Amino acid sequence: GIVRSRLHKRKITGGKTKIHRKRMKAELGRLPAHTKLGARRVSPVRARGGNFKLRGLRLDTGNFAWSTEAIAQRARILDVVYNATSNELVRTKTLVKNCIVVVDAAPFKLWYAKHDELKRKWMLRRENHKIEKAVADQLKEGRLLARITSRPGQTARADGALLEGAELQFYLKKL
Amino acid sequence: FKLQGGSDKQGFPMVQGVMAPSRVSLLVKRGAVGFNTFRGYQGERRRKSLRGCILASDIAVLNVVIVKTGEQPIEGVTDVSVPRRLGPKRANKIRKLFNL
Amino acid sequence: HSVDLTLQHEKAYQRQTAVNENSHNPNKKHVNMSGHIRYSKKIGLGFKTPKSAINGKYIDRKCPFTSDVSIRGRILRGVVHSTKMKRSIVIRRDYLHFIRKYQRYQKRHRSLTVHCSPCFDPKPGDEVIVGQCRPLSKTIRYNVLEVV
Amino acid sequence: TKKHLKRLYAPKDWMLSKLTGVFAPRPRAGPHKLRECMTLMIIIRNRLKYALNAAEAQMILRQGLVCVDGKPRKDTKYPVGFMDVVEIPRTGDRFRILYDVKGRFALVKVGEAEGNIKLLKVENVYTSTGRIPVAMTHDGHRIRYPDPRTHRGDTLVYNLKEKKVVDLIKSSNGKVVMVTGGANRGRIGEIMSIERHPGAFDIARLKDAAGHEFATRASNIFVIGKDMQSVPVTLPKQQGLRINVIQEREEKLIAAEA
RNA sequence: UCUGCGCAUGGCUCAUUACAUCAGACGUAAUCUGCCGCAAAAAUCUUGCGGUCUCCGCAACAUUGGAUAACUUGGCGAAACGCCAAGCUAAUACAUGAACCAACCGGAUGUUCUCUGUUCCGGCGGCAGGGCAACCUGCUGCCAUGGGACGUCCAGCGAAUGAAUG
RNA sequence: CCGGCGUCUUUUGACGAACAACUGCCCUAUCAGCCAGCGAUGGCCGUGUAGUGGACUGCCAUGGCGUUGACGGGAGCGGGGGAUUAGGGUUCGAUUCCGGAGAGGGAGCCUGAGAAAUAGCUACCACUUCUACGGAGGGCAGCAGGCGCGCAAAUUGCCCAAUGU
Repeated sequence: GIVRSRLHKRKITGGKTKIHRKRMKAELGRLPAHTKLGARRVSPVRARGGNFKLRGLRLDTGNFAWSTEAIAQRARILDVVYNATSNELVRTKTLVKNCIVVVDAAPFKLWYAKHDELKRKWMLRRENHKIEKAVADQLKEGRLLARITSRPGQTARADGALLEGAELQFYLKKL
Repeated sequence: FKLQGGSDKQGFPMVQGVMAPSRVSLLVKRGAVGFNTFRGYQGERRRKSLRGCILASDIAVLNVVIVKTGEQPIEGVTDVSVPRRLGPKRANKIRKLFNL
Repeated sequence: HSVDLTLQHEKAYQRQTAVNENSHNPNKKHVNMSGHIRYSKKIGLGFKTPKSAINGKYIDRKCPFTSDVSIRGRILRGVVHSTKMKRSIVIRRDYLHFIRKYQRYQKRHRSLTVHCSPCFDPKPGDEVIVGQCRPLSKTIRYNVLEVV
Repeated sequence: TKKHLKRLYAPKDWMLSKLTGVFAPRPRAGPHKLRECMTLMIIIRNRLKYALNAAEAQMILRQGLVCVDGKPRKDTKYPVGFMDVVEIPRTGDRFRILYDVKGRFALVKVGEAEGNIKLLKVENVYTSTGRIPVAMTHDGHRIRYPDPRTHRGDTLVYNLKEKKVVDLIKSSNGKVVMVTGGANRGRIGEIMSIERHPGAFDIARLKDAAGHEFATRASNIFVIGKDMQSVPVTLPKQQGLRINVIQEREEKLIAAEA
């Protein structure tokens, strides 16, 4: 019996309310999902429409996206580094939305080759474009800093984005 | 022979999975072997009492099945054959039977 | 670009959800006089946005002027009582009441705890007009539209 | 979830008694609401009197002898709202239900042509997969929608055996209206000025033959035609005129002599 | 007896209970929703025949698959809306699975060939001499606005994340 | 060749559900300070849920309410309405309709579109039944009918014909 209500709480006036009712299934919490690094496990439950959702446990694999190149490609989450909710979550290698983590880098490096007849395209696309120097050093070395933007306790997948100038400098300076 | 289990002197059945020579208590779903399907409503389970896998002197009956067949006939079960109650009804089956 | 230190003070990074700040070579215009990219939102009900909000620096996910908070129902007035807290101001109202037996009037107050965007900075005793919203905090159910 | 309706929680417009059972039929979800409609068994029994009691009703209905909108309806209960057409072959009767003065449901009788004609308002207009435009009304969707696209609150003309859509009519000044809801319904009028109040209920101002003008809201308005010679459908003996309480009373007296 | 639907409604009672309940007036762009109304749906290499090398040739209206109750046989228990072993057989239960017929629209591409470069200054190089492959020299091919055909991979509804339109 | 049924998936209406609060309501000051260790008011990133939210975790601020009666206590299910009445009022509303809550006292849970369901399940406490003592059960504030209690309240009938599900 986990509940979500204001009934158990105090008033604004510092008083205390008295009940006349039990508790419902309308109000309902369930115990946190903690989603780590490791082979995919899933723990499906059912909601109040008859619609399943997928509590994720242990996700080592990801999907991550450039902004500005308008692509997404896979990668493998390697290590967790910074989390702003707690340092608890860091050390346990758990994954929450807006957590900062490390990725394989490979598929991005690959794709940026391509940015016969093809030989003209590799000029035209590479024209009117530069890549950040911030981004560069990382991408080369074979590891990147990326950010998961999915909630990976209620979809059982991690998805993310990738960090360019502004965001990136704000994170690096913590580390 | 092989073993399959049977009953206690109180008529409480034996369970494969439980290990003990003794009676215990467990929740039992509709489809399970201590609570019948048609008793209770859907989703229902009850607390029952039932006997472990290991045999002891407390057994009142036990059931088993011929596997390997020896010398002297066991009377009226290896000397009597009883046919199937009903034939197949399903199309494809009737063909697979006669091999036609 | 490089990052502020007066719009950043938090462990996590402060940004708008709506629009792409990572931007870059900017594809436009979406942006505000002219300046780095920013999201701003024209709410109706006959209210017209601040100049300030559009051109602002600030990062707020609770104002209707740069976030997806929608103002819908009841529309109220009142004055200001106390500027305390961070973005959360406190409204007083005053109004009368009538008892049929006596045939005379009577005075009463209520009070409310409302949200104030950092776009405004109204002082105690100023009038205000506010709007209905979905719960943004335990007490808070309204958000400022317009100051007087 | 509620499966039972009672006689004192049911509308006055059905004209059931306090006495004679404590229960009334609850019509299902359907083309129309619970707070305005007339359910099937209520029509048949209490009006047309081809059933004297409950058993009688279903002994008609369940054999598929009663058809609203060209589709036979087995069910005992099933609502039938404003601007539908009920056709029962066996008799040779046809009804087009409507409202009438004193706010109360009425029954017209129509011939061949208008047993296939109907009207539909527009509640909302929205877009679906493949960029296919859609409308929504009281009864049903139906798809795209030219006759020439336009806009909400307007009124169409719908044919039931197949779609032949004659044109449509819009909400604009000098047109004609019949009303629903609001304790002002069962009347007919023109359209003078429409006030628009943003975020809030929108108020209309109307008129009718030989003055005595009035007002209502704008979601109680249902268009009919451009003019009162331009109507697609037939109307009751009263033309949607209220006349004064004293006038009515007096007249009923004088004619009672027989 | 299996299957599908319903028993969360109706009945009965006021014990708790004052930003609590409730009435009048509003809101959900913060949400779910079986039965009912109306309306939609162009995804998927399946089956039979013949041979066999696993994979092919030849056809076209899919002759799909595996189980379990009632029943019978042994029964157990003092009782119990308590129960067990074995043998039988069904589906709108449960589990599979459908080519051509059958459309419109877009992406990414081949060291594919042919209209072609009208086209050089640079690029991509390809080679030898010095070659430390820094580069200098000499030699050499193609490209520097393009479009036609042929071939390959991807494309439906719904859901997640990131760009763009609104 | 033609027709009537049935079902999977998608979309949105009304049959519903859940959540939020602008205004209002008995008596008491021999109840004047009430709210943060154990969330009190707000802020930031998260978590959870059908979804919004101190609903909850971590971190950071010091606020919130009140003599225009807070907090505490006493009486009480709320409303439509009833009785009395020139008028102003006083008083009652358990009880036919509408809303809420409950099913010996507490808690936890399954199934399902919807329940914290009790003529569903699990455990404890109080009470209680049958037994071959090895065990297995019960819940009338549903209709009749008892027992106790109190100044005080009906048949252990007939029927689905009517009115509904």
